[PDB]
Amino acid sequence: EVLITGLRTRAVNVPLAYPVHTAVGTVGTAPLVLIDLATSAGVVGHSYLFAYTPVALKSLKQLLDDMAAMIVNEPLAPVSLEAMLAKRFCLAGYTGLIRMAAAGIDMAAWDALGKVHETPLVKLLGANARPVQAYDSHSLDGVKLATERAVTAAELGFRAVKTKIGYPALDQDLAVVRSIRQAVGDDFGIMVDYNQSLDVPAAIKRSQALQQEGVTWIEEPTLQHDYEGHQRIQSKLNVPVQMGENWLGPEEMFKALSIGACRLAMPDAMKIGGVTGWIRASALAQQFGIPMSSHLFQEISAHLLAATPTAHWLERLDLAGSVIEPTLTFEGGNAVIPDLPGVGIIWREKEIGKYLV
Amino acid sequence: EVLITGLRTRAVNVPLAYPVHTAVGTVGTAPLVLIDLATSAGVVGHSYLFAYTPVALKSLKQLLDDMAAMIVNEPLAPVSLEAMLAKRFCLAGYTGLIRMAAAGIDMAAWDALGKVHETPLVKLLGANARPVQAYDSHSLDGVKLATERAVTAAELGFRAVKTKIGYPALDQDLAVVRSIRQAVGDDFGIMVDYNQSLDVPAAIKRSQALQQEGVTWIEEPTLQHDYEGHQRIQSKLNVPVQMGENWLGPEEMFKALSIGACRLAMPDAMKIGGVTGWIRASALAQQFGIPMSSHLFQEISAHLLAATPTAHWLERLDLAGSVIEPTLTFEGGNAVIPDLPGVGIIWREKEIGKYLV
Amino acid sequence: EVLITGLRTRAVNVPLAYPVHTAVGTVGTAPLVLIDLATSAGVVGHSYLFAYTPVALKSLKQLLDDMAAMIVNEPLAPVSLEAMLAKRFCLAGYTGLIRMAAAGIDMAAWDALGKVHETPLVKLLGANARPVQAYDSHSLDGVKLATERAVTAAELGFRAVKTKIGYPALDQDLAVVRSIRQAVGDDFGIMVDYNQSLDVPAAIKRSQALQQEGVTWIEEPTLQHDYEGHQRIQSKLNVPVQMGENWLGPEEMFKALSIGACRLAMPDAMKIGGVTGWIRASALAQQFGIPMSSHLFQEISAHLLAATPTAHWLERLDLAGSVIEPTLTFEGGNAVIPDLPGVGIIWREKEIGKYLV
Amino acid sequence: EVLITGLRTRAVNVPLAYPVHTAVGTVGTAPLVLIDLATSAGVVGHSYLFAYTPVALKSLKQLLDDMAAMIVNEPLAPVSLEAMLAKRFCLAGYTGLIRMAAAGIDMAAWDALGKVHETPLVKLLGANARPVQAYDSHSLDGVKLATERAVTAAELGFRAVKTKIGYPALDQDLAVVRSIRQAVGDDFGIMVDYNQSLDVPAAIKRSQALQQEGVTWIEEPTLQHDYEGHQRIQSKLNVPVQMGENWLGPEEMFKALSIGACRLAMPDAMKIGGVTGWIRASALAQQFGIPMSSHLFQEISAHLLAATPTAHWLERLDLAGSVIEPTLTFEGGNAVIPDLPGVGIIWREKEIGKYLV
Ligand SMILES: [Mn+2]
Ligand SMILES: [Mn+2]
Ligand SMILES: [Mn+2]
Ligand SMILES: [Mn+2]
Repeated sequence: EVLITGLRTRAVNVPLAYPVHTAVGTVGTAPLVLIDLATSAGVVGHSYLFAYTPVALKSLKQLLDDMAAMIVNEPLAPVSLEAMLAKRFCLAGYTGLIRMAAAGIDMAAWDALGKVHETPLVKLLGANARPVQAYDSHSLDGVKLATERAVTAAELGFRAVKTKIGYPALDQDLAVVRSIRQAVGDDFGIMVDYNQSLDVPAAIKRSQALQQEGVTWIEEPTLQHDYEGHQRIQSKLNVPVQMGENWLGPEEMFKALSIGACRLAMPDAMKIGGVTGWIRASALAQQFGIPMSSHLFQEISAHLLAATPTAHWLERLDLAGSVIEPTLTFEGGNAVIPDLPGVGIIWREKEIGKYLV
Repeated sequence: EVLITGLRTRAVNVPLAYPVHTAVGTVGTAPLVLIDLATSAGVVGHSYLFAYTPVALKSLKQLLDDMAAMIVNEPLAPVSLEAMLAKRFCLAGYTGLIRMAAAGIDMAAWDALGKVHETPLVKLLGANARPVQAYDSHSLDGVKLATERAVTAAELGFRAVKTKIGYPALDQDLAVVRSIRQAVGDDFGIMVDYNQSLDVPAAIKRSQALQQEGVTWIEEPTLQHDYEGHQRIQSKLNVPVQMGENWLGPEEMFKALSIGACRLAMPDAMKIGGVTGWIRASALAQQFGIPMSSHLFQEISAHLLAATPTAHWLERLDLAGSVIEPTLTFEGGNAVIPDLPGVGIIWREKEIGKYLV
Repeated sequence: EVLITGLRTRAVNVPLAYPVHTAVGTVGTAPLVLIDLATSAGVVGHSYLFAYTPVALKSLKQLLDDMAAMIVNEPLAPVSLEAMLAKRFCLAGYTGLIRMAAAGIDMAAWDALGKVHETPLVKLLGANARPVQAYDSHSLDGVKLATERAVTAAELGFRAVKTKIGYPALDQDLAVVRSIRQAVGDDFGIMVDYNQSLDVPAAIKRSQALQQEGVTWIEEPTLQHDYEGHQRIQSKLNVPVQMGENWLGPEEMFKALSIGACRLAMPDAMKIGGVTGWIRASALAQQFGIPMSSHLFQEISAHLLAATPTAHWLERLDLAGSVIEPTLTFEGGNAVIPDLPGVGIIWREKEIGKYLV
Repeated sequence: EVLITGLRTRAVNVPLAYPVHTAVGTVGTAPLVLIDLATSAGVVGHSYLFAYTPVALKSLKQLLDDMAAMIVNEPLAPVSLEAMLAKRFCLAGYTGLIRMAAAGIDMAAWDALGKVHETPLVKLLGANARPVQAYDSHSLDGVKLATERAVTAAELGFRAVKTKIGYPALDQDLAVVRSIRQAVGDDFGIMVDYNQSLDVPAAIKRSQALQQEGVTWIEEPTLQHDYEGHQRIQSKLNVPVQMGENWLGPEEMFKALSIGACRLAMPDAMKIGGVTGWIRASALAQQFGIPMSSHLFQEISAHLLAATPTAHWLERLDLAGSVIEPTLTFEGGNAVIPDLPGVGIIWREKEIGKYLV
C-alpha cells in the first residue's frame, strides 16, 4: 500500500565554523550525503549520513545509488526493509559503509512514515516529546580557545561542554580542563574525549589524574574495537568510561556491554542502524543498566532519546546546520523537538547548491 | 493532544471447549478481564487479560479499576505511560498482578494508537504483515484424546501440536507421544510441555527418553523461576528446552538468557509487559540468538511476531474466541493478521453479557 | 486435628504521624489488611499485610477473600500450607500480590500455632527471646526535620536512625547527613536509603562521597531487581550496600546473594514468604555470611531475628501502632519481645472501626 | 628509497562457469577490482579485490581511487603503510569496505616488494615453497550437479570438495552429502557450508545428523558475527565448526578464538588485512591451536599458507582465472606456487578489456 518509489542522494561538503581537531586528526568540513526517499503516498523522507572524511564521500553516495534498485517498489516498512538488507549483504559484510548506507535509508523511511501519519517520530514510537539536556561538543582547541568556547556555551544556556584532549603531555590535558573549570565554575559538566589515542597503561595513568580534577566522563580512552582494554581501564576508575560512537550495529554494542567495557553508552544513530537499530540498542542499555546518550545527528536523536528509558545526554554538534532549517531549538541547555511530522528535517535548497560535490 | 479519557473493565468466565488439564492442575474455563481504554479522539482501545484462576479474577479487575485514576488525562503514549507506572509501583513491586494490569493498559493503548492512525499495529511498529506458522496447543489429555485432537489439528491444516505431559510414569509420557506420532506421521511437529512438574534429575532422565522419540521442544521441565536448573537440564540435551511464559517483564527474560537457561523463548504478551515489553524482549532474543515464539494472546501476537527478528512459532490457544469476532484466521497452519486498525479485536457484546462475573 | 475454620480480612487506612516521603514518592497513610485466621481449637491467629499504596488495598483484600476457600478445613500446618499454595499458583505466578497474600496467611498460621501451644513464637522456633538493637526509620525529611527527628530518636534511647536521601543534588544529600551527625555525635549510626532512585554511575559517585562522611550502610542505591548493578556499585565501596526489602520469596534473595549484590540483607517478613520464608532466608544469609536485618513488621520481626544466626538490626517503623496494643516495647534502643503466646498482636478493636475502608 | 608512485584500479565483472548459489543468495559473476601499484623502482605490484555483489563494485573502486592521494610518495613499506591507514580511518571505522580497500593496497605492496627483490613472496616471508593440499569449492547445486562436480574434481586429482547446503529440509542436505559419498567413496573429504543460514537450535540438530554422515567440517552454521552462538553449536559437536571468511581484521579473529567459537579457522586474505593481517592471524591461530585454511585468493594464499605454522587446506575457487595467467597449478590435488617474483599474478590484458565496467 505505501511503496518506496525512488531514492535520490546529493553529496555536499559543508562549512562548520570551528574545525574539529582531535588527537588523531582534524575534520575541517563536513562531508554529508543528503538522502531523499520518495514514496507512492506523495511524501518524501529525508535523512543525511556523515562520511567523516572526504575520502569516503563519493564512495558512500555511489553505494547508496547502486542500492536504490533493491528498495524501490518495496513497502515502506523500515523493520522489514532492514531485515531484507541484512540478508542481502550477508556475504559481503553487513558493517562499515554498507551498514551506514542501510542506516540512512532506515532514518529516511521512518521520517517518511511519520509524514504519512502526520505525526512527529517520537509520537509514532509511542512516547511524549520532552526537553533533553544537551552538552556542547567542542574539539582539541588548546587552553585559550577551549576556555573561550566553554564561556560562550555557558552564556547560551548549556550546562556542560565536551572538550577533546590527548595532548603530548598529561600536563597539557590538565591545563585545558583546569582553565575551563576556572572559567565556568564547579557546577558545570566537563566531559573529555581522548578519541582512541592512548594505550591502556597510559589511559589508566591519565584518567586517574583527570578523575581527581572532576570530569563528567572519559570517552574512548583507547582503540574503539578493544572492549577488553576499555574494561581494564574502567576497572581502575570511579569516573565513568564512555564509548559507543563507533559501534556498528546493536550486535557490537551487545559484545562491549557483555564484558563490561564502559559504564555509559553513546550510540551514533547512523552506525547503530538508524531508528530500527536505536530501538534495539535502547532495550539493551536498559537491561545492562547503562545511561544512554547520543552521538551526532542531533535532529533525529532528540526524538530517539525521548523514547529511550535510560536517556542521558544529547550531544549538540551541528554538522548539517548550513543546509537544513533550524527547527530543533535549544532553550536553557535543552533540545526541544519541533512539532512537525517525522523528524522535522527541511532542506534549505539554495544553500545545498553551494556545497554540492 | 490525544488523551486517555477513561478505563472500563468487565470480568468474564468464558467457555473453552476442552478444559486445559496440566501436570499441576486444570484450567476448566477462562477467567478474563476485558479492557476498554477510551480516548479524547473518540476511538476506544481494547485488550484482555487472562487471570489463570478464578481466585485471582475479581482482584485483578479491582486493581485495574483503582489504577484508572493515575492514567486518565495522561497522553496516549504507551512508552511514556509504562515508565510512569514502573515508577509509581516502585515500592510495591512492579511484578505479578500489578505488572499484568500495567500490561493490559499497554496493549489497549497500542490498539487505540493504531486506531487513531487507522493502521494495523504491525504496520505502526514498522513491519509488513506476513503469515506466521502456528501450532495447536492441547493439554494433558491421555493417549486417546491427545491422538484424536492431533488428527483433527492436522485435518485443519496445522503442521504441529503441543501436548502436556508429566504423567506418574515416564512410560505414560512416551505412550502419548508415540501414539500421536503414529497418527500424524514423522513430518509433524510434536511439542511437549511439562508445566514445571519435574525436579532436575527427573527432567534430565525423562527429557533424554523423549529426545530419542523426536519431539520439537521440551517446555518448562522444572520450576519456572529456577533458571540455573533449566540451564543444567539444557546442558544434557540436544533437543531445545523452551520457556518464557512466566517471565514477568524483559528484566526476568534477561536474567534467564544471561545464564543460558533455554535455547528457545516464548514470552507471554501480558506477563512480558504488553507491546512495549515485547519490543524490548524481541531485541534481547535477537542478540542472544534465541528463536522467539508467543504464549497465548494469539490476536496481538500475530502482529508482534511479524515485527520480531527471530520469530519462530505462534501458539494457537483460543481463550477469548467466545467474546471476540474471529478476525484472526488460520489458513494452511498459519495465522493471518486482519486488515483492521490496531489489533483487530472487536467484542461480541451480547455474548459478553452471558459470561459476566 | 487442629483445622483452619475461617479467614476474615479488614482493610484499613491508618494514620502514621510523619508521612514517609521517599525519592520516588510519598506514603502518606498506611493501607493495611488485618487478617484473622480462625481455628477448630478456638484460637484465632492474627497478622497484617502492608499494601504500600491505596491503589492496591482493595485488590489485596479481595484476593485474600477469594483464597479463603482453598485453606478452610486444611490442617493448621504452615509449612504444608505454603507448599500447597505454591503449587496452586504455579501457572498464575507465585509472586507479587499473590505471594504477599500467601505470606499473610503464613504469619497468621504461625501466630495461631504459638497460641495453641501457649508459647511465644520465638520459643516455638527453638530460640530464647533476647533484646534486638533497633534503629529508628525516618524519611526524606529535609535538613531541619531530619535533624529534629534524629535528636528525638537519640532522646528515646535509639543508637541509630535511617534517613532517606536522593535529593536533586548530591550536596543536599550530604547536608542532611552532616547536620544529623553534628546533632547526634560521631558514635551514632546513620543509615541512608536511596529508594532505588539512582542509576549505577550516579550511585557510585554519590555513595563514595557519603562513604567519606561515615554512614552505616547505603540502601537500594538503584533499581531493586538489578542485582548485577548493585554488585557493580558494591565493588566500588568499602561501606556496605544494603537491600532485600523487595525480594519476593527466598528464591529472589538466593539470586542476589549468588552474584554478590550486597554485603547486608534486610528481608521483609511479608515479601520473603512470612515465618516459613524467613526461616529459609535466615539459613541462606548464614551460609553466604550476610548480617540480616528486618524490613517493617517490627512485631513478628523481633521474634524472627532472635532465631536468626546473623541477626543484625531490627527496623522500627511503626505502621500498625494505631490499631494494635503496644506489647512490643523499646528499652534503651532495643526491642523486647512480649511474653505472650504467638506473636503478641492484639487488636484495638474500636480504633479499627475508625479506619475501616 | 623505493616509493609508491601511483595507484590504478579497473572494475571488471568476470565469468565464472558455475554460478555460486548459496542458502542466502547467488553470486552469478565475479565483481573484481584489479589493482596496480606503481613504484619508483619501475616494478608494478598487482592485487585484486572481490566485491561479492555488483552493488558494491563501483563504490569500492571509487574508494580506492580517492585513497590514492594518501599513499602516493610514501615508502613501499606495507607494515608502515597499514599502521598509517589504520590511523587515518580511525574515526570513520577501519572495517568493511575501507578495510578491504586497505588490504588490496597491502597485497599489491607485498607483490611489488617481492618484485624489487626478485623473489617469490613465500621466500621473502622466510619460508620454503611447498605443495599445499587443496579442496575444490562448489555451491548449492542440488543432488545431481553436486555429485557430477564432485566426480569431476576427483578425476582432476582433488581429494576433497566443499558443497553448500541449507536446503528447506534436513533430508535434502543429507541426500546431497550421501550421493556425493556414494560417488567418491569413503576416503574423500566432504566439507559442507551452511553460509550463515541456520539459527542455533536448527544448526545443532542438522549438524548432529551430518556428523553421523562423516563430513570433514561444518562451516558458518549461523550468523557470522555471533561468536557465542558458534561456541554453543561447537560445544554439541565432535565434528569441527569452521569459520573465519568474514572476520574483518585479526582483531575480529582474536575475539572469536578467545571465546572458543570454532575448532578450525579460514581467514580471507582480503578481509583479514592482506599479507600484513595474515601474518598476524597466523601467529594467533598457532597459539590457540587452530588449523588454518584460506578463503578465496588462491594465488596469494598458496604463498601465505606455506609460511603458516598450522596451515591446513587451501581453497580452490578460481574467481579471477579469466583475467590472470594460470601460473598457479594444481598437481595431484595440491597447489604449487609458481617460481616468479612476488605473488605471480600476471594480467591477461586483452581479456580484461572484455569485462571492464
Ligand atoms: Mn567522541
Ligand atoms: Mn506452557
Ligand atoms: Mn528501604
Ligand atoms: Mn563459506
